[PDB]
Amino acid sequence: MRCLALDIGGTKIASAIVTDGKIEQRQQIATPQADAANAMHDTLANILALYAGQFDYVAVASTGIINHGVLTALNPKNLGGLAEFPLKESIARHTDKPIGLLNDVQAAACAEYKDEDKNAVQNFVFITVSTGVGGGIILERRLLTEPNGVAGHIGHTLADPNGPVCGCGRVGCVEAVAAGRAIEAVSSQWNPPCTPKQAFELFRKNDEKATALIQRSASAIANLIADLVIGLDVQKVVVGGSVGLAEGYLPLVKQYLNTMPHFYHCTVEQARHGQDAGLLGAAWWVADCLKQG
Amino acid sequence: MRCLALDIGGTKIASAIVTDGKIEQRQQIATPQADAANAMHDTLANILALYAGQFDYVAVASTGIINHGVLTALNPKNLGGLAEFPLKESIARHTDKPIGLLNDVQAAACAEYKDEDKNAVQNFVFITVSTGVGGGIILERRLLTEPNGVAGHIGHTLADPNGPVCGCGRVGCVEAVAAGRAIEAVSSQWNPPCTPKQAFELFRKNDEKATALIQRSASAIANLIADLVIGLDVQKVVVGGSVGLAEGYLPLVKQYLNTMPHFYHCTVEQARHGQDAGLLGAAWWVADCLK
Ligand SMILES: [Zn+2]
Ligand SMILES: [Zn+2]
Repeated sequence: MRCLALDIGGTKIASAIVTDGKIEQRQQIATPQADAANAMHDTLANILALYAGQFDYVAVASTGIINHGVLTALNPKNLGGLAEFPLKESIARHTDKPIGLLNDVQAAACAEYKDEDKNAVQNFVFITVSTGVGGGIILERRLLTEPNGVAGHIGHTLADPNGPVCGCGRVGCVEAVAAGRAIEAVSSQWNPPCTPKQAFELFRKNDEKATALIQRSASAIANLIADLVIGLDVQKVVVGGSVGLAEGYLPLVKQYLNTMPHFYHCTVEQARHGQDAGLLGAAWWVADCLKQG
Repeated sequence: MRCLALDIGGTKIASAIVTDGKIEQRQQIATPQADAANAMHDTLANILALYAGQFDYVAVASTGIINHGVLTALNPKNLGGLAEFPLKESIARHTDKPIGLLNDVQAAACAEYKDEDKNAVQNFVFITVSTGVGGGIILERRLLTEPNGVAGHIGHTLADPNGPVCGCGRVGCVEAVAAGRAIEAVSSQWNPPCTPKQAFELFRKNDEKATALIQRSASAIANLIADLVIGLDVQKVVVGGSVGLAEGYLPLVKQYLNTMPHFYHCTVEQARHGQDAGLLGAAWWVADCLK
């Protein structure tokens, strides 16, 4: 089975043929910015032409939210000229093979899940802690995507009803307490200012103020994990992203989780897939859909 | 098909034959307390005899948690002598038919979902706000139960990291700020003491202190609903229970929810099934599983 996988990001569009989880014929180009909507139709025409006859199906990971084949977002302006872009329709102009679309965190979730023992692990959550907090949720071995592609936006679940206002407008989201943006909102105000990277370095040197800031983030992620375990019977959580993978961070998350009653505990491990997670995860998911009907 | 439906509670065991969603031969007995574990094997044998040959399958709703046919709980001591009771095995002694088990809030969820237009509503949550807070979660038209029957315990998701300690041991659960037990933990300390029922009465008379207490509960339920909408793409939430159905409560929940950004919104409405929700929901779910 030959998959044309596309990974459409904020800056780069990666494309490849994926066969048996193996990547070939890589290309990377800039995500259209000038006349973005018009330009994207051209780009997609170009990509599908370049790979003509090379694929049995198309799988597309994209930042934002996929709502019935259309690119959208909680705040649509974060996508600029691609807000409400008719992604599946534009690709279908150029091929009659099946086309599956998911968002980039859902694709990364699938990349990490494909290597699991599916008999042992059927309820699985990927959390990325980066500039923001994103998630992808797999229950009974199947990714949650219906009906409108929003499932997995667990960065926007409540962390503290007295916490800061989130970028989305809700008071106290996980993302407003735990994300890199949230760490930098505090560390940038220090005298002198520090980046999140510098805050982590001080944390590893036992600076008490920097430690408090990292603990604020890690404890919020621990409480999200506990919610997922008790609300959904999640069995395993994998954590990635620049903050999620920072040295010392996941051990702190797991320390907070383990202080809670035993029925909130689950397997928590670091993400193992890198740049190609979107291509591989999207390819795995669409094939899974097709195999299942 | 003909369903023998059992609803096993902390005080009463109800049984009945359910066919085409209609109940026949409703019977109700006391939940065993003396020598409870031994006694329950007898009770179940008695019930299976009374309805012998009248059912194609058995469906059992129970308080607590169903883990691979065993009756359990987050704190199994809350079940007394029925902790870790081998429920499915005990019933299977007396019949060869299929047996499905789910917990009582999950069954209530299915009772409310059964009447929905399932083309339009596939992601559905039932929340009961009573002495505690419980839930049942349906996604893509199917109830969540795997692997260990815990899914839906959303009363133990976080409401406030600086809130009270929950009965389960976690700090700040929805249940520890929103449930009737949490309302009473505050109203019982008033001078003079008040019950939640009296707190609600004062709330409806614009007593500011009682209003703050009821608002604390409703706001926590609203934030739970928002978490489910944004985390799971839930389309409808139905709220029941003595607190949930109290006059003026759900309007207050919907008022807090509607003040959040619109992408947290969904349909929120009162529970419409009563005492038979466990029997009817369990019968519907097991039939749905049988397909
Ligand atoms: Zn938010
Ligand atoms: Zn709790």
